[PDB]
Amino acid sequence: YQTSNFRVQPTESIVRFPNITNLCPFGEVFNATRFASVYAWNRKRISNCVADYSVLYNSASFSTFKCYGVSPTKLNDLCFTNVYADSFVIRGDEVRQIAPGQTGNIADYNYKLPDDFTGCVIAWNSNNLDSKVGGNYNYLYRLFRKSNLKPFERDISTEIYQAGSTPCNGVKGFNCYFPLQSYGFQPTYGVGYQPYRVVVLSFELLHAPATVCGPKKSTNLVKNKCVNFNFNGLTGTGVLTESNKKFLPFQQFGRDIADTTDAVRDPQTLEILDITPCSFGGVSVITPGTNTSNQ
Amino acid sequence: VNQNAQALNTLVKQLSSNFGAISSVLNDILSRLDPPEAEVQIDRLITGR
Amino acid sequence: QCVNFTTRTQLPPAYTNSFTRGVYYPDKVFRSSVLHSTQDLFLPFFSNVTWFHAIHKRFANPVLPFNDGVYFASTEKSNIIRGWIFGTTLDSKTQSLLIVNNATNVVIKVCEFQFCNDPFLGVYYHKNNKSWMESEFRVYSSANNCTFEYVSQPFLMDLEGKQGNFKNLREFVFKNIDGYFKIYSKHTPINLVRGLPQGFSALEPLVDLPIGINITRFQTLHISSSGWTAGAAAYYVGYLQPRTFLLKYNENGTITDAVDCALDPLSETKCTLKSFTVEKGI
Repeated sequence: YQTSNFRVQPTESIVRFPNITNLCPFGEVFNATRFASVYAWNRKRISNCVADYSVLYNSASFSTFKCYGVSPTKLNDLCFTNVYADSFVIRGDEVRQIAPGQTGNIADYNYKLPDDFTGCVIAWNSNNLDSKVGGNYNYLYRLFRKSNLKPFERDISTEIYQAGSTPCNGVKGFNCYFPLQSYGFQPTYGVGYQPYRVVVLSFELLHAPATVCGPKKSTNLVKNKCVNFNFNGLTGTGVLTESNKKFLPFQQFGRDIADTTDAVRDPQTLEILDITPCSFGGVSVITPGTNTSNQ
Repeated sequence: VNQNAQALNTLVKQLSSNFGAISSVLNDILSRLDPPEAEVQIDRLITGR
Repeated sequence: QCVNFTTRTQLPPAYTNSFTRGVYYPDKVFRSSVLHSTQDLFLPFFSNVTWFHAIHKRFANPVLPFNDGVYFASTEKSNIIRGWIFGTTLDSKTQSLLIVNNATNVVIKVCEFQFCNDPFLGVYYHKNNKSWMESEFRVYSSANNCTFEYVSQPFLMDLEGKQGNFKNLREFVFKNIDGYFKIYSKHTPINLVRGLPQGFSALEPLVDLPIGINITRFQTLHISSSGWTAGAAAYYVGYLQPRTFLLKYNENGTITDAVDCALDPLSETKCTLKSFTVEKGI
């Protein structure tokens, strides 16, 4: 009689992904010397790249960061179609004005987040760089505007705002003020007026494939044992053994006559291993009658 | 021997059929959809196999 | 620049025959000593493809759809053709694609291109230290709004003059699957006086490009107005169709034979019995 089935359980799990080498300089806007104005904000186009968010978050080398809709540790296994980086310089009291669905001085009239925005906000203290003796008037901001800007809209144009109705042309009259003003940055002021560099990460998801994602962690390789293996294309369980099979340079894995995968090539290094599923079978019980003996 | 070969071969080839699901491999299905939305497609695949 | 060539005459799309052309590796899966049948966009065997050439008063560059997929075949000694023009509107209105070989590597750019009425290339002031390197790029004047960029693997080209029979065959298959642009390439030496040689070869994948832009037409770069003549070159243009081949894998994984299923009534039985040898019977 067959009373059960036995199977060898895997000892551990092995996950190996191809090399992330030849990374793109995604930290250029993070290490940049000088940004543009809050209305002049530049959008960095990142395509066909891999960005490492572990040194950007887990290292805790920056002042603060805030996430929306997704945890910072979930960004390694998740990603969308496109990723953008918006670099601009603001004040301390204007940091809270950057958030989805919130209104403010720079929120409506300069840079606005959509309600469905899934990205993150990154900030750090720039007072040791962006501040200088006598004040830095290079950066400007739009205080007044007649309407509200659409989300992710850039308007660098200059004009003269009119509060009331007056024929102000090239002069400052009654109810006519300059929409653009300069920051009052000085190193002697407290943390509220200290300049902070806020670079918001904008994520875009479309029908196009995702060419920009997080880092890929890999593990050590173990041979001649039953393990759970995932190399970049598939999941499976078996015993890994080096064999004499020869793969063409573009071939990742391979299958047998049953259309089941019998071999896979390491996406990281170059090695060819056959895939043999772990041993199993039925449990057969050899026993005499109950009235004979218990053996 | 050929009819038995065709029967064993058929039984292995049915694992590759999609059976109306997203994919015939269950790990990408469990790793993407939430469990309540996921259970309808896994029940369609178990019943098909 | 504005005016066209005095010898320009659009030729009609004449046909010729191909034998084993259009067989390629559908996926990266390695199978050995088996017969596998797959369904994808294919080039039918014993079909009719366009027969085109250009010399120093025969000039042919028609416009053809890339819709169902297009096959490229180029037989040249020095590998004159650097690349092709790809795009929907073929100008800066929408995104266009250019695969260009600079004689060092393969260059890929997707931008918005301002189209010039008479593109061309050439080398100037080679009197000292020739090297046959590309000097000026006169094909496209400006490029802007680039959404994608890529540089491929390094390849070898020697433009030194040679004698004898044609030493090279370039067989390319370009296709669009769910936005992936799949570049297939095969290079083998042959001995060919004219026409096509008798033999079987499989086309190997180069790169899989995840761009995902729509391309409804394609063109060939003009590389070498009455005193400016075209060089000696020939090319073939096929059309891919959702056909079915029965592939024969050897011990090394290379395809040694292919059977187009719906081509012949014997071949529907070859694909039905899943064998390259049909036993006697009904």
